[PDB]
This record gives sequence, C-alpha cells and structure tokens, in this order.
Amino acid sequence: GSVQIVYKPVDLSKVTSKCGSLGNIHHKPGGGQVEVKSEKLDFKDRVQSKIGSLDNITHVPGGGNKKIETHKLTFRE
Amino acid sequence: GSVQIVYKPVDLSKVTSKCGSLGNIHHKPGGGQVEVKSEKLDFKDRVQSKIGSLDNITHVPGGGNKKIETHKLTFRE
Repeated sequence: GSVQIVYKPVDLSKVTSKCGSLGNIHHKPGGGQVEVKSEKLDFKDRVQSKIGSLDNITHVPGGGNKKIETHKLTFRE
Repeated sequence: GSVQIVYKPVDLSKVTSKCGSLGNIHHKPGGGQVEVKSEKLDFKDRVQSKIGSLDNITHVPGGGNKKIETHKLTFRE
C-alpha cells in the first residue's frame, strides 16, 4: 500500500481590535479575612493545589486578543 | 476663575484606495490660439493674476487620496 498524505491548510485569519480609549478603571474592593485550619496534609502523585489566598488582580490589556491553533497529524503503521 | 481645558481628540481614520490597473489614457487635444491685447497694467497691494496661457495637464496618480486636518485652539484672556 502506497499511502500518500498531503497536509496543506491555508490560513489568512485576522484577529484585530480597535479601541478609542480605555478610560478610568477603579478596582477598590474591601479587606477580607481567610482562615484555614488543618493539621495533616499528605500529598502525592501529581497534585498541585492552593490553600488560603487573597488576590486583587487588575488585568487591563489594550487588546487582549488570542489565537490558539493546533495542527496534529498522527500516523500509525 | 480657574479655567481648565482638556483637548484630547482621538483619530483612527483610514483613507485607503485599491486599484487593479490604471489602463490606457490618451490626452490628445487639438491646438489652440490665445490672443490678449492690452497696453496699461497697473497692479498693487497683494494681487496675483495670469494673462494668457495654455495648459495640457495630465495628472494621473495611482491613488490621490488627501486628508486635511486642522486643530485650532484660540484662547483670549
């Protein structure tokens, strides 16, 4: 068997965004309290967690466009 | 009096033009005669004229777009 595979995708995509102004943004929350109490913590075998936190994230990009492509060609035998 | 003037115009204007071809242009007029006869010519105080002419102007731009802006802020007292 003469397998012949041609993989030719053509891509001319625009992901654009215009913006006049981003303007005044005020991120003024209040204070908080987080209290976690535990004694035994046994972790193993590909674990990743978070125990007790407080975040004030202000993420203001001037255009936060994403483009995620994925080309996957799997061949077996 | 505390005068406070904020002059912030935002301008994202496109003046574009596409053209496939400009093609054959033939500017073939005929000959002419211009005869102006005068004797006295007294000119003064910011004058600019033209007395007797003949022009064959061929103005072919490949995109002759113009953009004329004018920002004028006049403040008195």
